[PDB]
Amino acid sequence: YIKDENKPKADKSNPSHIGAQMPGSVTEVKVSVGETVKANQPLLITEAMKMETTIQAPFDGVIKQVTVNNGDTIATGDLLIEIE
Amino acid sequence: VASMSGLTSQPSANSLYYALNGFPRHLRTDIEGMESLSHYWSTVRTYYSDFESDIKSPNTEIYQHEMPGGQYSNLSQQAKSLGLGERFDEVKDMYRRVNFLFGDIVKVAPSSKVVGDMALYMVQNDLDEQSVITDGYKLDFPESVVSFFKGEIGQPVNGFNKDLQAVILKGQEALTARPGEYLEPVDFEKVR
Ligand SMILES: *C(=O)CCCC[C@@H]1SC[C@@H]2NC(=O)N[C@@H]21
Repeated sequence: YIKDENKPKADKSNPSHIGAQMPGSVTEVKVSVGETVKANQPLLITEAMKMETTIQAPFDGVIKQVTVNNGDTIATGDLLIEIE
Repeated sequence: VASMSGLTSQPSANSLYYALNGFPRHLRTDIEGMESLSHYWSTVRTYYSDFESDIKSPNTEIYQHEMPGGQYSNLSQQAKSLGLGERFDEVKDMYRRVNFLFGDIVKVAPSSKVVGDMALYMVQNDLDEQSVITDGYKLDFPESVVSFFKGEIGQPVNGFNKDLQAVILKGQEALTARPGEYLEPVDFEKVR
């Protein structure tokens, strides 16, 4: 046997990450790198074909990172925001 | 017309015409003319093959999942786009479940599109009915499905379960009246 020489995931079990739930394109990013966020707060607007999931806030804290810019393509189970 | 009839569409006019031969009432139209149309649309349809649904046969299981015949090919393209081509039998199954989850509602546009979106979403994430019964999991539900529990599409006869609805919208909640009598008129002049 010889070898012929020719995007980050997320977690859906323990820690409070935000994984993509419908695969599509990112339309708007509202939350920056260092910014305070409260309950239910919209963070990320992503769009499919006839679908629109505006991502809310499950907890109440400070943003660690943003994993998508403007117009970036996402799959199901992809890291977007990680939160404590 | 014959070649644009059947399955998820409506009955053939050409077929119905002959079906009434002998019976008291006849169909008022042109036989030979519809035949002529059928042959034309038979060829024209050939242009649109890429959009043909995955039904080639009558399905009696539609009596189970009550999916609108207009939504069908539209929703197939939606599942195809969302990485759910091949997995469309499971989308039909969930559609049935999404209905009894909402207290047995009427499924047409856009209420069909809500069940339609709730079905596509829950399959995508391997969710089920008890995934939100004692759970009530925050999940980032699609536009249409939260919109429906706000009442943006009206009120269903049996309503929604008080506790069911709640955990789907925590925060700015439900509105009671027909949307029109608070939603203020659009200024068409500023649009011009
Ligand atoms: C995409 O822009 C075309 C519209 C596809 C949705 C249509 S609207 C009427 C049918 N009912 C439904 O739930 N979806 C179908």
